[PDB]
Amino acid sequence: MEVKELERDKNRVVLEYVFGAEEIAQAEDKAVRYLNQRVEIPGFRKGRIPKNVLKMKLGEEFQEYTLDFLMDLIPDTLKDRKLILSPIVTERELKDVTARVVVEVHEEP
Repeated sequence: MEVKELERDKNRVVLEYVFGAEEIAQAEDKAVRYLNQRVEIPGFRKGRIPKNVLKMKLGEEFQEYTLDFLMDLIPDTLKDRKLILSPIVTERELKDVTARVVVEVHEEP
């Protein structure tokens, strides 16, 4: 986990938390755990839906749950600071793994 201070404006501080691959996987696992306590779908025993199935059914909504659990890492990083309020979330973002290759081809004239 890497936190960067974006700005300080008096006692108002903006912090950007960037989460690593391990934390993301841990958060995805909490999301599976959370969902399996609360939803039952045809074809799977109560509490036994595989992670892959949840990601497929839920699609882009699965990320929202993943981000919810990532958010839960934050308070502990601030327990050494004296703050009036709980942190206010002003932005969230998750980008799945991605890959790109650029090639050049020469068509027969």
